[PDB]
Formats: sequence, C-alpha cells, structure tokens
Amino acid sequence: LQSTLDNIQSARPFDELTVDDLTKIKPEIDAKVEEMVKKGKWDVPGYKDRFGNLNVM
Amino acid sequence: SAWRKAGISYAAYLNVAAQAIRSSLKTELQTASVLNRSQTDAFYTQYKNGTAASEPTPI
Amino acid sequence: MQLVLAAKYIGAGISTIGLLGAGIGIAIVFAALINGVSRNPSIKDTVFPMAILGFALSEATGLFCLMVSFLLLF
Amino acid sequence: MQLVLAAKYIGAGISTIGLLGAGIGIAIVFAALINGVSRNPSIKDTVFPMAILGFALSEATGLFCLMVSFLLLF
Amino acid sequence: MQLVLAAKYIGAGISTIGLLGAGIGIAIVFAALINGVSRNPSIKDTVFPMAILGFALSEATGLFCLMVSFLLLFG
Amino acid sequence: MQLVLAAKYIGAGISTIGLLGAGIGIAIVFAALINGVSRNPSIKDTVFPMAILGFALSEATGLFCLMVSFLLLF
Amino acid sequence: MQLVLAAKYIGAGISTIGLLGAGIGIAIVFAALINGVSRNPSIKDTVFPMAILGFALSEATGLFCLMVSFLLLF
Amino acid sequence: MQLVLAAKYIGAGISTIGLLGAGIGIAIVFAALINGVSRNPSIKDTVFPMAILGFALSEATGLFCLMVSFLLLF
Amino acid sequence: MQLVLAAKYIGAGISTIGLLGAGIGIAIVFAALINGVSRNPSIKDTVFPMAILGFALSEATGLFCLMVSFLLLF
Amino acid sequence: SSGLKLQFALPHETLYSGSEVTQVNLPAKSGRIGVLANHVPTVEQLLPGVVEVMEGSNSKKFFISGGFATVQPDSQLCVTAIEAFPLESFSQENIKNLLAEAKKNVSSSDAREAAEAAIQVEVLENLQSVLK
Amino acid sequence: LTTFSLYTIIVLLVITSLYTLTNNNNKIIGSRWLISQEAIYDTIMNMTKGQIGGKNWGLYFPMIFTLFMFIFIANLISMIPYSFALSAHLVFIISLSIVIWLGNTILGLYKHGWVFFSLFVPAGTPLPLVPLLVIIETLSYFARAISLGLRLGSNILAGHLLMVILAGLTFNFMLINLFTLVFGFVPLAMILAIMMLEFAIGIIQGYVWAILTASYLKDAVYLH
Amino acid sequence: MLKRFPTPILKVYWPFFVAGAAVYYGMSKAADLSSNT
Amino acid sequence: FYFMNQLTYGFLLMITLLILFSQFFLPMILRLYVSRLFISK
Repeated sequence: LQSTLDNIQSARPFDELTVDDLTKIKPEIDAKVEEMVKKGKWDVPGYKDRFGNLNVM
Repeated sequence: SAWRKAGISYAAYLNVAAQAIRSSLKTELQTASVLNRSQTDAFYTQYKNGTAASEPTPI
Repeated sequence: MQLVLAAKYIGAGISTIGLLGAGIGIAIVFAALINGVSRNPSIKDTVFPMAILGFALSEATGLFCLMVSFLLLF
Repeated sequence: MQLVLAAKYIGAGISTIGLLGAGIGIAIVFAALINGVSRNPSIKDTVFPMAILGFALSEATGLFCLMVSFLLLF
Repeated sequence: MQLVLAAKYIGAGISTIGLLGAGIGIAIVFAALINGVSRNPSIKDTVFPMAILGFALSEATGLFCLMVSFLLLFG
Repeated sequence: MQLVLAAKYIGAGISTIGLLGAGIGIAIVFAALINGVSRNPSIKDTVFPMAILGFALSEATGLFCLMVSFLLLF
Repeated sequence: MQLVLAAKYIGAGISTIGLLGAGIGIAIVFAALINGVSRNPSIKDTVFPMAILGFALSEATGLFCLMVSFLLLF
Repeated sequence: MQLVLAAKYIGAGISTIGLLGAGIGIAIVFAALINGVSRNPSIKDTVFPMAILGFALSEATGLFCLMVSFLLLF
Repeated sequence: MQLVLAAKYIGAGISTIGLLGAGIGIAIVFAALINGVSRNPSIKDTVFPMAILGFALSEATGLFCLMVSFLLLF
Repeated sequence: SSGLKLQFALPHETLYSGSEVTQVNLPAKSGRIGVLANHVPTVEQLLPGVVEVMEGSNSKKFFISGGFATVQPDSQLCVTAIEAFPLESFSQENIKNLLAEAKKNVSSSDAREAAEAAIQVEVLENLQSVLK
Repeated sequence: LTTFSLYTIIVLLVITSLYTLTNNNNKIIGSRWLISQEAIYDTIMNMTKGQIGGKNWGLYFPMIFTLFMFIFIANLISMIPYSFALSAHLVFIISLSIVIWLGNTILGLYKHGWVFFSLFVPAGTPLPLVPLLVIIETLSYFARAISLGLRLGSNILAGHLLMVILAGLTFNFMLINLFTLVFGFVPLAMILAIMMLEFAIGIIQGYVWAILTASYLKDAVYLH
Repeated sequence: MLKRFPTPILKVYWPFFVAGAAVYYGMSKAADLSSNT
Repeated sequence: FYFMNQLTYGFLLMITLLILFSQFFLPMILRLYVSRLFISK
C-alpha cells in the first residue's frame, strides 16, 4: 500500500488516461461490454446517479 | 385585495377583516368577549439560538 | 388591360383580410392586459409597455396587408 | 368600364369584412373590461381609460378597411 | 397575358391573408406573456425570451405569406 | 398556357391561405408554454421540449401548405 | 381540357384550406398537454403517448386533405 | 363535359375541407381529456373509452366529407 | 345542362363545408362532458343522457347539411 | 339526506351545528353560491359579503367576516366563520365611516400595514353596503 | 458518380471525421466536441427510455441514434449558399418514412400477429362502433406511413425554394436603384431571419422525427 | 483506437432491412411501369 | 426516370452508416460511460 500511494501520487492521469490503456489493463471491462452488447440490454445500471445529463429535454 | 405580495398572508388579512367589524361594533354587542379579542398583548420575541432574539417587537 | 385592373382591384379587396388578424390581435392583447391588471395593480407599470409593443406589432402586420393592397390600388 | 367597375364593387364587398375583426376587438376588450371591473371595483377607474384606448385603436383598423372599401366605390 | 397578370394579382391578394395568422399568433403569444408576468412577476426574466421567440416565429410565417404575395406579384 | 397558369396562381393562393392555422397554432403552443412555466417555474425544462415539438409540427403543416403552393409556382 | 386542368389546380388549392384546422388542432392538443403537465407533472409519462396519438389523428386529417390535393394535381 | 369534370374537381376541393373541423374536434375533445385527466388521474379508466369514441366518430365526420369528395371525383 | 350540373357540384362542395360546425360542436359537447365527469365521478350517469342527446342533435344538423348536399347532387 | 345541514361556528359563541337549512348564500372571492341541498363537494375562499340563511322561519342576513365554503358528499356545509351580523343590531353608520376615513391616512404607512389598511377600508365599505 | 453520390460520400467522410478524427489519441478527458457527442448520445438514449422504455428500449435505441445523426448531417448542409438539398428531390425522406412504417408493421405482425388488429380497439368502442374505429385507425396508420417523409423533406425543400426565390427577387439590391438604404437592406434582414429559422426548424424537426419514430416503435411493441 | 464490437444487426433489425429490400424490389418493378415514359 | 442512382444507393448508404455507427461509435460512448462508472465506484 506504500507502493500504491507512491504510484498514485505521480501516476494519476485524471485528464490524460487513454481508453485503450484502460481496456488493455483490465480485460474484465471488455468482457462486460461485449456480454451486455450481445445480450441487448444497453442499460448500465447506476449511471445517472453521479453523471449529469444537461438534457435539453 | 393584495394581501399576499403587498400584504403578508391570509392570516393577517382575515384577522384585520374581523377586527374591522370588532372595532366598529355597537355598544350593545360590545361585551367582554369582543373586548378580549380586540386587546392584543402578544410580543414577537424570537429565539436566541434560532433568530438571535433581537427585541420583543409587537406581533 | 381591363381585366388586369379588374383583378388588381379584386386582389386589393381580398388583401384587406389581413386586417382581421390585427383586429383580433389587439382584441386578445388588451383582453389579457385587462385580466392581468385585474390580477394585481402592481404589475401594470411593467406589463403595459409590452402590451403597447404587441399592439404595435399586430398593427404592423395589418399594415403589411394594407401596404400590399395599396400597391394593388396605385 | 363594365368589368372594372364590377371588380371594384366585388373588392369593396370583400374589403367590408374587416369590420368583423374590428367588432371582435371592441367586444372582447369590453368583455375583459367587464370581467375586471366585476372582479375588483377599484381597478375599474384605472382600466376604463385603457378600454377606451383599446377600442379606439381596434376601431382604427375598421376605419382603415372602411376607407379602403370607400376608395373602391368612388 | 392579361389573364396571367390578373390572376397573379388575385393570388397575391388572397395570399396576403397569412398576416391574419401572423397577427393573431404574435398577439396570442403577447397575451399569454402578459397573463404569466401578471400572475408572477419573478418569472419575467425567464419567460420574456420565450415570448420573443414565439413572436419572431409567428411574424416569420407572416413574412413567408407576404413574400409569397410578392413573388406572385413581381414573379 | 393562359387559363392554366392563371388557375395555378389562384390555387397557389388558396393553398397559402392555410398558414394562418400554423401561425395561430405555434402561437397557442407557445402561449400554453408561457402559462405552464408561469404556474410552476420548475417545470420549464420539461415543458419546453414538447412545446418546441408542437411549434415544429405546426410550422411543418404551414410548410405543407407552402409546398402545395410552390408546385403551383415552379 | 385546359379548363379541366385549371379547375384541378383550383380544387387542389382549396383542398389545402382544411390543413389549418389540423395545425391548430395539434397545437391545442399540445397546449392542453402543457397545461396538464403544469397541473400534474407526474402524469407526463402516462399522458404523452396518447398525446402523440391525438397529434397523429389530426395530422392524419391534414394528410387526407394533402392527398386529396395531390390526387387532384396528379 | 369539360365544365362538368372541372366543377367536379372544384367541388371535391371544397368538400375535403371537412377535415379541418374533424381535426379541430378530435383536438378539442382531446384537450379536455388531458385537462380532466391531469386534474383527476383516477377518472382515466372511465373517461378513456368515451373520449376514444367521441374523437373517433368526430374524425368519421371528416371521413364522410372525404367520401363526399371521392364520389365527386369518382 | 352541363352548367347546371357544374353549379350542382360546386353547390355540393360548398354544402360539404357545413360539417365543420358539426365536428367542432360535438367536440365542445364531449369536451365539457369529459371535464365534468373528471370533476365529480358521481355525475357521469346523470350527465351522459343529456350529453349524448345534444351530440345526436348536432349530428342531426350535420346530417341535414349532408342531405342538402346529396339532394343537390342526386 | 333531506335538505341541507349547516355548521356555522364563531370563536366567541358557535351559531349553528347540524341544523336543517335551505339555500345559503356563501360570498366567495368570485361570487356567492346558493347551495340548495346536497351539492358537489367544493372548497371556496369566502370574501366579506352577505351570508343570507333561509330556514322555515324567516330570511335573516348574516354579513360574514370570512371563512371557507367547504362541502362534502355527505352534504355537510361547515362554514368556519369568525364574526356574524345578528339581525341588524350590529349596524352603526358613524363608527364605520370614521374608521374608514381614519384608516385612509394610514393606508400607505408601512408595506404590509399599508396594504391591509386598504382591505380594512374595503370591508368597512361592505359593512356600509350591508347597513341598509 | 452523380451529384447525389458525391454529396453522400462527402457527408459520410465529414460525419466519420467528426468522431474518429476528433479523437487525437482518444483520451478520457472527453473534449468539447467529445462532450457534445456524449450529450447527443445521452439525449437520444433518454428519448429511447422515455418513449419506448420498459423492457426493450436499449435494443431499439441504435436506429434512433443513427437516424438522428443522418438527419442532423443532412440538415446541417442545407444553409450553405451552394448547398444542394441532396439532389433536391427529397423523395429519399419519403422512402425512409415508407420503409420505417413497413418495418414497424412487420414487427407488429411478428410479435403480435393477429393481436395487432386489436390495437384498433384500445379500451371501449363496442361492436356497433368497431368497424368505424378500425377504419379510422387504419387510415391514421396509412397517414403515418407518409407523415415522416412529407415533413422533413417538405420543410427542407420549402426552405431551399424560399432561399432561391428570395435571392432571385432582390437581385437589384444595390445594382441600379437609388433607394438602397437600410430600407432596401431590410430584405437582407429577412434573409438572415430565414437563415436562423431554417437552422432552428431543421434541428427541431430532427428531434420531431426521433420522437415520432420512438412513439411508432412503442405503439408497435406495446399494445394499448 | 478503433475496434469492431458485434452488436445485433440482423437478430433485432431484420424487419427494417426486409422492408427496405421489398421497397427496392417494388421500385425496380415499377420503374418500367410507373414512369409513363 | 432518373431514380436508379440515389434511392438504392441511398439504401446502401444508410445501411452501411447504421452498421458503422452501431459497431464503432456507440461502443466508444458506452466504454467511456462504463470506465467513468468503474473508476468512480
């Protein structure tokens, strides 16, 4: 956990993280995405709780 | 009339509407009950930790 | 050119139907103005200028047809 | 001047229809006036000149249509 | 060509009717705005551009009718 | 090529007569929108979209009238 | 034959007058929908679908008018 | 025969205007439907069929007008 | 002969426009009926006969217009 | 139920409670409602005006000081009033006129009080109308 | 390659550049154009949830999205002075409306079969009024089949024709007249106004198309 | 950067595609008939 | 008429555009949504 905090101190791409890097790091998110795509349920439960919509509607 | 924006609320409107008749009452109708209603001795004394308790202004 | 002037006069006669909109427009504008000032006298000072402007725009729309008919008269 | 005068008469008849809109204007202005004065008698004193000006302006359009019809007749 | 120009004038004169709808529309918008601002004065800042846009669209329809009349006249 | 063009222009006018309904329609839609946001300020974000929907639909009806006129013009 | 096509165009023009009723109808439908959402915002989800249905019916009347005009033309 | 078919087309064009009031009628019935439902959600089940019947045959009146236009054509 | 039939068809067309009033009227009848039954659910049984009677009379007026148009045609 | 029952209450002494009554005028903000019997449930804000109550005896006038004209499907007319107008013994021209003219000068004193003085003079003028 | 072919290939190139070329390296920041695309996606997805939602909105969201973007890119290239309204035939919108209505009817006849005929009788309307109701609703659906095309196509063509006629009739704007003051510049003001009107109308009618096809899909899948 | 994700294109969107095919076939059939040229 | 140049071609166009959209662009928005959800949770 010292290694974790030391990495997080200066290796935290908050505004410059690559989505391809995120996919390569964790294949679990890829597996989830293809599973839910092939299932047809495009909803991602719990997605408007923290992210706004600015909906003109 | 304008007892909400220019005025205050329905309570004071109705109270003053009744008080207009209460003050403009005949001596025969002027009894102890209407005299008690006419008298107003409640002073608005807000709380200290709630509204700083500035002064005991009239209600 | 007899039929030309004849139908020009006919078009001028029918071009005045646009004044109907100006008439019912001032109608409804002033009706709502009276209702609003009946709601509360305070809003008069802020609601009267827009009622006047709305009547002006309605009469301008009517004057559009009036001018077109005048073009179909002279 | 057979066809020309005929079309002048037809155009005047068609122009005569602006009075319907003028009447609706005056009528709904007076209707809102009545509703407002019944709702609050005090507001009547202020609204009455507003109604006078409103119906005068509404009748101005009817007068314009009447003049347009008149110039088509003489 | 007398009949063609005659019917051009007739068509333009009857096409001018759209200003009836234009005036009725702008004034409906103005009447609603008057009622709304009288009912509540605070909402005026948020309801004024709404009525301005409505009036603009109604007078735009009126201008469409007027331009139809103009193109029937001169075109 | 005389009577056909004449009646073409006449029918174009009789088709452009219909934009009155579209104008009064977008008007009444915006009018109820104003009244609704007046009764409750907080419903604006919900009543705006279907209101501009109704405006678009009425304008499209007016442009149907305009299209009927235009095929009788070009 | 020329008069036949002329009256075809005239009837097509007259067929479009009924569309203004469809426009004002869809408009008053959406106006009442605005008022209802104002009174009961929570009933919007239940109320919008048959609001679309009413728009569809009035636009269908307008489209019967439009198709009558179209078949009168071609 | 030219004039017969020409006036058949003219009468068909004038006849199809019946959809104007059919649309206005379905819209007015629907507008009161929306107002009542938003003012009283519990009346939905017992108001819906009657309103459906109402605007359905109100549009059927316009369908009768369309049938008159069709027989004028065919 | 052919002119008589032509004006017969045009009269049928200008008689078909009588149904607009029937449509708008049955609209207002069913609109007030819906509003009333939405106000108090206990009044529907009492108000249904009168509402349907007034509707039937409005449809009878519309049928009178249609019958005049038909006796024109046939 | 047969007829109508009216529940007229006043803070000093309640007047009526479940008594058979015919048409009663209930001046609201818009106008008075002459409820004969039964009637749809309603809720209307009462305005200072004449409340005329018919029974089998006579037609007595009761200038109301306000309240609500609320009804129930069981035909319960509970008018929660404050002060009534017993017959005509409450009538007095001079005090009402002098109070009106004396509250006219303070009709523009301080915001809420200024606005309410106008309403007080209005109900005094209503008293003048009821004076007969 | 005709004019329509080059217009469509240019539209495809620009629309794909707006997404795959906007991402310089596809960061997680979600830049202003990226956030605009995100907002559009969220708006279309909540059309889907609000108007066809309840069991299978997500399945039908993608066609709503794709039709919205196609109509958006078509309406965006409508106001440029040279911009031609996709060969100026507009029958493409009619074809889209017809094919969408046919697909909705096929879906209704597949998921409901003969029950689709019961949609003509929502709540009441007993046997004496059943034929009238079914005729009225069938004619309403037939009108719906042409509603979408004779709508966006009609408005686009009317806007283009207004553009052309306006530009033609003011050819003497400052050519030879002496009265070319601001009174003669008023036609420029109306041209500017119709620019703004055409833009707003195109956007709001793309929204109209999206909500209408959503409502049609809901009526197809859900019987009421 | 860009990858292919297999969303259902035919399992769910078959009616629209078959309607488009039918419309194209009808247009091709009526090209020599509904043209009057 | 001149119909066999834009209608069937337009159908091929919206088919390929729908395919490209649904298979490429919507997955990017979905991926960013789920990534924000994951690193937010």
